[PDB]
Amino acid sequence: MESKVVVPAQGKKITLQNGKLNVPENPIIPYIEGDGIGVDVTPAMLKVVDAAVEKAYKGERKISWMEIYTGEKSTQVYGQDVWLPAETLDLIREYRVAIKGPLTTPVGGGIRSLNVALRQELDLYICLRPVRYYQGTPSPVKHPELTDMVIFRENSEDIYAGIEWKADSADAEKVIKFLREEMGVKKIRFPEHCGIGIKPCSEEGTKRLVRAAIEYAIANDRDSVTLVHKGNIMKFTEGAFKDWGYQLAREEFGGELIDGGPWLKVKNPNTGKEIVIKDVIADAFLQQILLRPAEYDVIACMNLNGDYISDALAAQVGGIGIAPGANIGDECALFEATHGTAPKYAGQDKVNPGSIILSAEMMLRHMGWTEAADLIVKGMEGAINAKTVTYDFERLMDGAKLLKCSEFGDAIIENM
Amino acid sequence: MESKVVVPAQGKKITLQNGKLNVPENPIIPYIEGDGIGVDVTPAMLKVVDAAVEKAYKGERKISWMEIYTGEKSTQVYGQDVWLPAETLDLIREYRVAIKGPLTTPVGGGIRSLNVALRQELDLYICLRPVRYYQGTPSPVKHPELTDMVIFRENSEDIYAGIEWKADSADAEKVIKFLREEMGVKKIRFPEHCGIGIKPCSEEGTKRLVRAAIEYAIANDRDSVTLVHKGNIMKFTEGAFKDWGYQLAREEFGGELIDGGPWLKVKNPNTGKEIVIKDVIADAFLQQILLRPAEYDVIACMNLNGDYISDALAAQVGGIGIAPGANIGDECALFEATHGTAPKYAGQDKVNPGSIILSAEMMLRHMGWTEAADLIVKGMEGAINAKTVTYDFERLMDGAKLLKCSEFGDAIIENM
Ligand SMILES: [Mg+2]
Ligand SMILES: [Mg+2]
Repeated sequence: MESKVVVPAQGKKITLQNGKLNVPENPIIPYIEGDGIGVDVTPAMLKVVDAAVEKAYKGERKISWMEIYTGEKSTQVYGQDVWLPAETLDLIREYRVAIKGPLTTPVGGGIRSLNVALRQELDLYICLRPVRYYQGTPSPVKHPELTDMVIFRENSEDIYAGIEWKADSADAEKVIKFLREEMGVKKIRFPEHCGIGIKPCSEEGTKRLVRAAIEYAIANDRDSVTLVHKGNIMKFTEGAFKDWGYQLAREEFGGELIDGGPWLKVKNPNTGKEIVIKDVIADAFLQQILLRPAEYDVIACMNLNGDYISDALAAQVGGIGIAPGANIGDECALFEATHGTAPKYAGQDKVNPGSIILSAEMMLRHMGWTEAADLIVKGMEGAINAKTVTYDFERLMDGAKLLKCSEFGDAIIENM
Repeated sequence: MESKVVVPAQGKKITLQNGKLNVPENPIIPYIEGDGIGVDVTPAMLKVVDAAVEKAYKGERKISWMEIYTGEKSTQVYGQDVWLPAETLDLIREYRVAIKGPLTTPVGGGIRSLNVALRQELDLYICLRPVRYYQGTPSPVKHPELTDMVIFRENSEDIYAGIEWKADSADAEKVIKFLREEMGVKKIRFPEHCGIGIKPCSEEGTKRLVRAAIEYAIANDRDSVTLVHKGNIMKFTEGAFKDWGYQLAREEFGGELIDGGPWLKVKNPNTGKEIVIKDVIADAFLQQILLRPAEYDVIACMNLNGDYISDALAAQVGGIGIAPGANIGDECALFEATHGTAPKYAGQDKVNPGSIILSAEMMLRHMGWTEAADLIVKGMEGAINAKTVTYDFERLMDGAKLLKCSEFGDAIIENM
């Protein structure tokens, strides 16, 4: 079968030279519509982004959107069982920057998360999830405005590697035999009818993630980088991550001991600000983000903890449905709606397009088109403050004007 | 060296017959003082518990406390490097019910968590952490009163098994070689300078935990049991836990499909109430406890997720320092202060003894001395409502009378 992707007539491919993006005034940007409500949120995103771009650069710049496939629609386009075409992986890497709506993975076919598949296949080792409060957002906590963090979640290793064997399977038995007999393992409480999973954490995987986190704090003049881990129980994976992260701060960024330790100060080479590098045990951290959110800023953590932390933080600022996210690697980046596919509402034009729209904001910023990105943030802030919102917000507040998904995209534009 | 434990002259040992505790009117109860602030909170607990017992049973019953050791004090008593004497394990199992202050594990000697050691050595497979709101407690959320859950955290397996090898170690290389060469593993992103951890989840470990959770919901007429897991990524450990938990509900408790699934209804054989058995993915759950706390009740989950969930829930109800906890097995039980040792305040009589006191409440209830247990809850409720509290609470409120740790124990008694 031939590619069903149509490369835009007008439009030029973004290139990368010396680790820096070279973006034309007419970049071709691949986008995956997304399953379920992607059908509602993606069009709203396309419209909002084009407006921000038009408004910021007076027509001098324009994105040439190119639809690519993954998920249910992909099976619809490329046929039964083509959930993630090789061409989509090729195209994202080729065009450098892309965006996607939500995706779901089918059950019953032994297929692993398509979202994780994209991340791992493309080596997008940074899952970047910034979490801030938008004034006017109905929140479950008393002071959501104190929350302004940026999560750098390691995206290529940890238990997400997908290395595991089913209880009673011959492989699981093989692995357990090896562990008990050759490794001398005596700690498996119940070796029978036992599932086994492997959790890897490497020096290189950890340092490239933390390096990106510290560079981000420097580039954005943030106040601190917190290494979140459960190293007191998992000494060689989680504790190693913490150790390697502080070691990198010291080796590459001149981090030096604060008082008697364990924290370090890294001087911002551009503002002279001293960035604090510290660490918090993961369970305690889930308490600290609620109790002393003002003390945290950039967070660097492993894959699973980051999955939990980003979800917990989004919920607390009332942002469960408008949380932006990006998956960034050294050769390309994939921005994404971070919520689910909500099939019950799909096609109804009712869900909140705020998440994919703020992911588009991150995308534009990544492309260096910061004026367009600032217009989207400004639009999002005014629409929400205007209390002209979608049902998920409206139902939690008084005096709100209920808007459809499409209408909220307009409201964002009306507020740029 | 001879035991330094002194068995109480008066006092009788609790026995177990047919899985049911036989508690004398003069039970001997072992207690570990605890490191750091254990020095402050344990005496307050001893006094409060004796008062509740005296008041409820008019002198007919009385606990004969027996001090046993673990932690820093143990090295002080039994000598260098005796952090957890074998006799403490023997005594807890022998006397069936015990309580402990906080403990910390030394770093630099390759010693694993002493708290986890106790749990695993004694096969206390249930970590029971109930979380409710006490009116008057300063909380970070708007509606903490909506939170009333009971966490059944699996305590014997998961990554807590302590099976791992250090990056670059010969064993780690040995394990990785085996994985790639004999198991055909290709998913380790960076096989060099790579730490490896093993995560086991068995049918028997999962079912005994979930069985206890469902029996608790029945015995206490709770509304539902939620299986929390990240089975969409960890199919054979976390997904297996979810599958085995629903299977047990069906096989042993007559659970039957609700609507089209996946939830089940289990009829309370004593109240005829239908208990809902459902499940939520772990990251989403950390959002749900904040956003729709009223929809959750008894929670059954694996070791690590339970560590996170219990911490997150305690923080949200303003209970970070008064959260009770118990470690229960088939032959004995160990109740515990659930906070840290806070050495900076140790010996100052200033920290909140509420956690170990509410763990003592759970202890008394476990012994079937529910009247005494109800007196402690009543005392805790009146002291907190009276705004006569320790600094950790007082500093967060207006119009509070600041009390020392010892004085707050009195306030609890004054309110029984
Ligand atoms: Mg997630
Ligand atoms: Mg914990």
